[PDB]
Amino acid sequence: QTDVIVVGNGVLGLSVGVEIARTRPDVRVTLLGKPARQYGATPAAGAMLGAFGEVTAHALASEHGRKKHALAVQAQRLWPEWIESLEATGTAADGRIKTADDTVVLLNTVGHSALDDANFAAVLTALKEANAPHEEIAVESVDWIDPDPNSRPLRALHIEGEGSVDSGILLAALERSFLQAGGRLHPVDATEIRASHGRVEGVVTDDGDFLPAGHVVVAAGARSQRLVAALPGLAHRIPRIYDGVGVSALVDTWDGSGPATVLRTSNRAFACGLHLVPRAGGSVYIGATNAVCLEPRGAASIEETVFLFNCATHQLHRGLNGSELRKVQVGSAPAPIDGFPLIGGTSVEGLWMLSGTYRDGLHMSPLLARHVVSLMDGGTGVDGLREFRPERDLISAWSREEILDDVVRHTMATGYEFPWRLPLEWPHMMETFLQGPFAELADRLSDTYTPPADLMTAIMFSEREQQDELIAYYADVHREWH
Amino acid sequence: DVIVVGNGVLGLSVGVEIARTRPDVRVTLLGKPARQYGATPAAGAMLGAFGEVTAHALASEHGRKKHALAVQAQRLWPEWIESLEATGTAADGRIKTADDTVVLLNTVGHSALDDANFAAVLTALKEANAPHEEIAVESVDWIDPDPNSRPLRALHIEGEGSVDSGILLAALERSFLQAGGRLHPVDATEIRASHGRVEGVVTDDGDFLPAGHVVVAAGARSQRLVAALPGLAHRIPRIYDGVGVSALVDTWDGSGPATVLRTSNRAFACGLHLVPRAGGSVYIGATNAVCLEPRGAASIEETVFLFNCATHQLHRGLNGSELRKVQVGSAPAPIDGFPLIGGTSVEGLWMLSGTYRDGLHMSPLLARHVVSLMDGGTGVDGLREFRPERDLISAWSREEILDDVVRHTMATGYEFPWRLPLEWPHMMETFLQGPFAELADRLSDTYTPPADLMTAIMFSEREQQDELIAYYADVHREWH
Amino acid sequence: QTDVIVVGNGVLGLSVGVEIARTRPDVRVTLLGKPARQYGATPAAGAMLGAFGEVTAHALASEHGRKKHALAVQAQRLWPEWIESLEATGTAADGRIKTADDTVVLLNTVGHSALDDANFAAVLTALKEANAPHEEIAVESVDWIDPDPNSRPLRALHIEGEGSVDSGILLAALERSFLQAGGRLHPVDATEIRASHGRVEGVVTDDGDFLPAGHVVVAAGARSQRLVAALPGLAHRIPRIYDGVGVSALVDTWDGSGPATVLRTSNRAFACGLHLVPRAGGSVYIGATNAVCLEPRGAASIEETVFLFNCATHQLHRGLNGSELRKVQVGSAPAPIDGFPLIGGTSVEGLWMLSGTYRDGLHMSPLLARHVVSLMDGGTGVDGLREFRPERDLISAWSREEILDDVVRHTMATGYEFPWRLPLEWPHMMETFLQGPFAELADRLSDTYTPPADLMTAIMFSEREQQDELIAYYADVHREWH
Amino acid sequence: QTDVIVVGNGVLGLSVGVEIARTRPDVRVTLLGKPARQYGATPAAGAMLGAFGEVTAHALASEHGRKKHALAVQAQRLWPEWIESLEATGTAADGRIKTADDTVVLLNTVGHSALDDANFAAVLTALKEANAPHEEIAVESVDWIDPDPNSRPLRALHIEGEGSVDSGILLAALERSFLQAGGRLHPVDATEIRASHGRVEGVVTDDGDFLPAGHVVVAAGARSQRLVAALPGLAHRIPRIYDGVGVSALVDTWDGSGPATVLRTSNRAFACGLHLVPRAGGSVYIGATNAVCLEPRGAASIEETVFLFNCATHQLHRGLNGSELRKVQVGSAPAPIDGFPLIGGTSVEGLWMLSGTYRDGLHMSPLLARHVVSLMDGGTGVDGLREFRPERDLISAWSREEILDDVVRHTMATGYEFPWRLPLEWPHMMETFLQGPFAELADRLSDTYTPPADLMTAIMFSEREQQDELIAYYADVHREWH
Ligand SMILES: Cc1cc2nc3c(=O)[nH]c(=O)nc-3n(C[C@H](O)[C@H](O)[C@H](O)COP(=O)(O)OP(=O)(O)OC[C@H]3O[C@@H](n4cnc5c(N)ncnc54)[C@H](O)[C@@H]3O)c2cc1C
Ligand SMILES: Cc1cc2nc3c(=O)[nH]c(=O)nc-3n(C[C@H](O)[C@H](O)[C@H](O)COP(=O)(O)OP(=O)(O)OC[C@H]3O[C@@H](n4cnc5c(N)ncnc54)[C@H](O)[C@@H]3O)c2cc1C
Repeated sequence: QTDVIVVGNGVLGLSVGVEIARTRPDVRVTLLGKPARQYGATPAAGAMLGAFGEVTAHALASEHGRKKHALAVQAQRLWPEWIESLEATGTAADGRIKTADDTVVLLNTVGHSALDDANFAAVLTALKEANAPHEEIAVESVDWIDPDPNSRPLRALHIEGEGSVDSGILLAALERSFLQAGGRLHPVDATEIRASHGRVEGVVTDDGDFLPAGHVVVAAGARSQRLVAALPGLAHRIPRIYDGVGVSALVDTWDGSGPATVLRTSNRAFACGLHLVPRAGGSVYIGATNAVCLEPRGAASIEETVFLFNCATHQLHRGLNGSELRKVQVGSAPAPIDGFPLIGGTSVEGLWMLSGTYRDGLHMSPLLARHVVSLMDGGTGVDGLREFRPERDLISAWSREEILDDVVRHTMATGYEFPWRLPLEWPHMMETFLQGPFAELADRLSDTYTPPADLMTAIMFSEREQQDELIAYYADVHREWH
Repeated sequence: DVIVVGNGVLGLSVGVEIARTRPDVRVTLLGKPARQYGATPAAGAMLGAFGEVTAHALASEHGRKKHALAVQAQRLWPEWIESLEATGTAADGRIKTADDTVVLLNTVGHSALDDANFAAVLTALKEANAPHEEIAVESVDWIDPDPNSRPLRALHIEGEGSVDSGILLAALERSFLQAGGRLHPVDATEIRASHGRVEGVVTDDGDFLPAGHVVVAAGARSQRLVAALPGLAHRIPRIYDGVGVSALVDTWDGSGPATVLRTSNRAFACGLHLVPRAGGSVYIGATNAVCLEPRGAASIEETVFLFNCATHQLHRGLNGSELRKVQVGSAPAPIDGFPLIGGTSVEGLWMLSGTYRDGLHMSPLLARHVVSLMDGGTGVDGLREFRPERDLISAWSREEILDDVVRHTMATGYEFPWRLPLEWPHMMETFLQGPFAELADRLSDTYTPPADLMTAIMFSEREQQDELIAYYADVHREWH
Repeated sequence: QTDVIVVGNGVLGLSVGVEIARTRPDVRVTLLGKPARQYGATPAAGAMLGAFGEVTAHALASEHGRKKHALAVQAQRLWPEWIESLEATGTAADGRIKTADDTVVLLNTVGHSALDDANFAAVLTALKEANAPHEEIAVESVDWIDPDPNSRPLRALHIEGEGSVDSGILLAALERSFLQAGGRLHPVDATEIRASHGRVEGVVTDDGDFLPAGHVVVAAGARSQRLVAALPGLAHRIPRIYDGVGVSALVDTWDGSGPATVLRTSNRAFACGLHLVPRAGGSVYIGATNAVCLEPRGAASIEETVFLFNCATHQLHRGLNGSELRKVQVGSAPAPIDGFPLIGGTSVEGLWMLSGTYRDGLHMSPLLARHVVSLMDGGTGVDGLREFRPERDLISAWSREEILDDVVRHTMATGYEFPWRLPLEWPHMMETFLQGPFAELADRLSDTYTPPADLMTAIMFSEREQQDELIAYYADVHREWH
Repeated sequence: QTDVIVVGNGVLGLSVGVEIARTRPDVRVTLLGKPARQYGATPAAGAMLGAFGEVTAHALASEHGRKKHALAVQAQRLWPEWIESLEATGTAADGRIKTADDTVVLLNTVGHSALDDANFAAVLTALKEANAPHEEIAVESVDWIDPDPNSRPLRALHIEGEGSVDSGILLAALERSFLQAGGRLHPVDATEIRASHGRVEGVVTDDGDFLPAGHVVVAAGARSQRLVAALPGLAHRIPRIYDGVGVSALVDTWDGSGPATVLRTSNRAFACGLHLVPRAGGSVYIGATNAVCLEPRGAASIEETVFLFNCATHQLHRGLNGSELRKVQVGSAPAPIDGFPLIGGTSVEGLWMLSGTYRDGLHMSPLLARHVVSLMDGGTGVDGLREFRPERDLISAWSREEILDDVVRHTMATGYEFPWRLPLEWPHMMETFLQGPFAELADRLSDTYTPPADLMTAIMFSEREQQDELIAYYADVHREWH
């Protein structure tokens, strides 16, 4: 066959499906996945087209982080034409994909200085380096916000051409554009990829059927590694992906109003963030908690919903307090164990992977789609996506020392973001007594690999058995690659 | 031919008792499976009698009568449950979720409510010779509060428990069908009557159903439906929406308490409680807010307040537990604070509504009462004051209500709990008294809304206040 | 006699004493007052040489306020030579009057946006209009501060040539400079001013003695009016002066360190402010609460000490938490009932008044001294200080409406400055329910006069009898002047 | 006559001085110490005559603790006659020593359940076992208190015949009674005790003089050991006494009122406690913080004053917020390194010690005085005070394991007593991460001795040099006694 199967019906699967169908009208492109989209990140995303807004001091302090940021800047440049090309297969009545053009980043004191002050400076620096249109503005000039004075921002940063989409209208427009270009939707799940003599044959589905193909693209979010790793000798060659459980909410505003821009903070403790994405029809999206879980989870915790609502009502708009909760949304950000995406070719001919995009995969989608389509066509794709090839040794983007400083900082930030009220001696006490146990965990896990902070905290508070299983995993990966 | 309008616990309870007692007569029950604004699905629910006692309630004749009826209702529940589970099988689930209740006293609230109400509960238990014990907090199973939010006193009440409201509704429907009842899943738009007699009910699909008996148990919609009939607009007390929020939570470890865990009733009939459920679930409730217009969704504030209280005052483990569902229902909130139970001036027209925050518990007693009246009996003796066609009851002086509304307002602060400069509470007490006194005087020379409704009126639009002055004036004309 | 008696040994008394003795070597100048300085504002002041730092939006919005600011800029220009002239009468071991040259103004969210944001903008505006040397700086570049992250500043403003003095070393240097110029210190209190046929004869002291003079200058701070008002028909001709009771503290720092600049916020609720003034020898000054009292009070309340210490440890330096409290200081800022100073001549020949300087009298002292000395010598003194003649109808600088908005704003600010944690509906509730009672008090007090906000809140929470006595006072003043 | 010198003018010195002068008309008794009473615990104490009020679960669980409680009950029986005998040397105008007969113990949730709930139960148990007159009462029936509802007590306990004295009037009555019985007050400090051939010769004073005597009693509070340890080979034979630095305050109440009983909580984190002791003349005493310091400190920290005032205004009476602060008091509770007093004879003939009474020495004073005076006369004194002889190996009353559990519990209690507001996961996190570092400190300090919790926390947060000096001290004590 020259037949192509895309495994997964999130934004990444459908984006790659659309680019393949449009570029090869000769070939049959079939996309698998069910309308339920169980643990789907895409439906739970607002979503922000985050590039400059996603900048942290920590990210920009590694080579691997500066490459990710560069790819996000490149992805930003594709969004206007990509949206035009998707709305062109529909009519006015289908709804607009774009919900805002611009973003305001707010700096308030409801957080750690060591994250929020460092990250605001890093965002300003990255905007100036990339010659992006932006302005530091008076907080008084930010429309709509009505924070608690004790939670108010004292600095604000307007970013032009960094906006948001309605993730639901984007999915509808992707499906529509996929069908329009000759794509076929088969609403079942893949259970197994079949390959022999180093070549893909096709995909077994969960109804027992077998679909033949010479090209399989895996974009099954957090299930992508488990699916490819079953193939011979790949178990320790594809980096593990965990579930980044994220909570968000849809709220009908007291008066039907909403902001004209995205409103956000910089990224906060363990990739949690506060943002408000505008929506049509008197709705706003608020997000977003993040927690790496070693097993999948389909429901918000009490703590996640309380923290999200408390931050939005104090830091963005007190009017949200009396506003109607329409929906609490939960999705799994695919969380790669080495903190970097899995994009491109495998050692198996015709087998491609598009996954581990964590908290910015929706934003990257048009760039990642174009990259994989160029590779499949004999091209080189996008420069700088080379380090993120799916079949690799675990990347070490930071020293153990840098990560141990980060995990303690982020731990303390869970306190300052609450915000807590404690005796002034207690924070220094906890900083000192956290360092030892995290240093001991990092040394015990592996001599060579260190999990990034988001994952290290989940491991710190996991069962002894789960820690032991990870020591074994890290050891098997060292054997395979050294 | 009997038509019951409404498919809540009250409608179905009366439907079941009619169908079982008069196999001769044809009983049709209206209402849709969606149960829009339905209180019953959002209730835990507690079989609250002693737990529902407040100092304020026990200080009026009307309050002492309500409490006595709640004690009487408690005695019916064991046989009523047995009679409803008997029409089903093991796989249908158990209606009863706990036999006993623990009342906790903590400092996350106003002394003027929580301390007074705990004493009142203890007093009422001793007066009724009810089996109970003040116990050491250390001996309360399961709870794991924040030390700063922990209880220092606890009260075990035997034979005051809880039901799964969802399994009760399923068992009522099933028992109704089994006794010959007919479920027609549409809403009533209009009651038809002429020459002082009910003819039947127009449905929202355009149809007309004839009957010589109509029982209105449509919760918070009950008055709006009967008040359309000639000269009844100012003879049936208004019912508003007591919007209540609760939640279903899957516990971190699948565990749950063996008893109900609760505080006494708090600001504006809000309360904190945990009702056990089967299958590693717990129910937590319950906020209350009187709204002049219906509302079908929880506010952010309601969800945050409910979750914050449960995680700090009951169990910190609930913080990491999975939210399965946020529930919203309308407690039917009668403008004079008392239920609407019994006959009208229109022959064959009965009303069963305005049961606010205890209607589920009362349901078997209220059902038996209305069925006895329909059969030519006298029903239950002290339900007489609550006949639906009446002048607005005045159970409290204006002065008592103005003290209550200021106390409850201050309690919204202490229940948060707030942290403010120590001069600010006394400042707010002084500056709240004037505006509430001015509102009560402006509303009517004779009627005073109870606190729960007065705060909703205080913060409503000028037009909504003016419409209520007109309503109160028209009721004075009609009855004096 | 040509003899001069100065009644009062605060900065104003001693400053005028020094300027009289130096300008008229012919005349005998005697200065009364005890070393205890009971209710003395001067010893309790840090003190800041505030000009740009004292700017508020409210001040810059009136003609009266723009004049006060201009006088403060003029006073600033006198301080270098005035200090040189006072240190010249001493030796190396006497210590330095000047403790800092520069001031950093900090903006944090531990307060009302309606005061702190407006006042920070007003300071920046006034600096730019005057072309005064200043820089908005990164908070990270502010030396020494170590705030609680949740209480930290996000903006900072360096003002060159706006500094501080040790008020205690200034008093010692003024006494010494007074003696050096021929002055006589008589350490007793005046009980009575004696006058007949419209001329001063002298002063009865509290030891029973009588001192004759043809010139008496009253600079007795908050006691100044009570002393002159006892003279015939003057009870309702000299505006009342109340006690602005202010609390500050001297702290020995954990490590002997201190900041090189003044550190301050803009003025806050009811003229409270948060500041740290450097001192020699491992000490710092922290201030300063303000509360108008209708009766004098010589001791700090619990609330004042807790509020002062809580603000300094959270907003300036957590190290102050473990630092040793050396002294709690209480002084009476002389609070004139119409909000303007009492400077110059009376209807009684040879009777002068120098008082009602509230919260800036130390900074103004060299200008106010020179002004009164020029008037006594037949000159015109400083232009624009003529409006503040002590014998006057109560000035009305603000509409009743402006004052009622101010008092409600400042009342709400006591909450945000705490800072309080409240349900989000409660602040709007309190704003609404405060308006009525303050409007009712203003109407009941007088048809013509309105007390400024700082005094109105003290009257609101005073006894019924004290309110009634003020209605009578305001009525008697209307009779006297209309 | 034979010469006796008492070194120290606290309650213990003067109590022993009074009993010697009255009992031994043969001997000439001179008592040293200045009216300043530098670091004096006695002037800073309220003070409560604590017996049942001082009971904790920890105390009642050891033989040593049940003995201390029994001695406190015995001391209580002496107070009525002792007061009668001291007031008899004065007149009506000298003031009453006794300020209350009864005590109310309050239980609120502003603290750790593991201390406050356990201690309230232990007090109730001890009262019932002794058949002591007491009643658990309704909180509504407690006179005077007006707490913040969120900080209010939910249980209260009236104890009859457990009261309080004005420590200042007790000191004045002791001095007066000492003079009346033939005692001599020499207001200077001892610098050195002189001894040769194993016998005391006398005392060198800080004015250079030498006073001869055959009997010297050291009751210099926290200076007692430093003074005796200078004598040959005694540096490691007399257990070190550190400074239990305690802060209290005198407050003039808003309305001149006060409670008729002592109002207290049980003892809280590191022997801090909250109490109100009635005083004459519209004053109340509030206390009392406690912190073991390795060096003396004569001034309150900001933290201590804020914590004391915050607890009293919220938990006892909101009226104290607007009340006038008259005095912040600091004293050194003599804190023995092994947690037991130093009472009786040394290896040096005529050298006695009466010290290390920490937080209950004022209550014990008449019993301890009678004991030492009986020993000096050839008697046996009080049975069970013999084990507290000053020249001893450090006592080990508690396992290392018991102390490590206590220090973690008390550390957590500093949080709950604040009270803090934190995310709900944080307290369990802090409990886990505190255990290791305290266990590591205890192991490193000595193989044999473990400091009690109050001292262990001070050592944990001391300088490396101070920890090393204590390892050396503990090692030298092991050498000396094994
Ligand atoms: C959050 C919450 C918690 C509570 N907890 C408790 C508790 O623990 N214990 C307790 O005893 N009580 C509790 N209550 C109170 C109790 O739920 C109510 O008092 C009682 O259930 C009211 O019953 P009802 O049948 O009158 O009303 P509902 O349950 O509201 O039933 C009325 C029904 O009529 C239907 N309807 C409306 N209009 C029409 C129409 N035109 N035609 C046909 N049908 C119509 C509605 O859809 C609805 O299903 C609680 C209430 C709330 C809100
Ligand atoms: C804040 C606080 C509250 C307390 N509350 C209570 C309570 O309610 N009830 C209770 O029973 N106990 C209480 N105590 C404990 C009690 O105060 C002490 O146990 C007791 O006062 C110790 O008496 P003392 O005479 O040994 O020491 P101190 O009272 O310290 O007296 C020692 C004296 O010796 C002097 N001195 C020092 N060096 C020399 C020298 N070289 N020569 C001469 N004199 C010297 C000192 O200046 C001082 O005056 C409290 C303690 C504090 C600090």
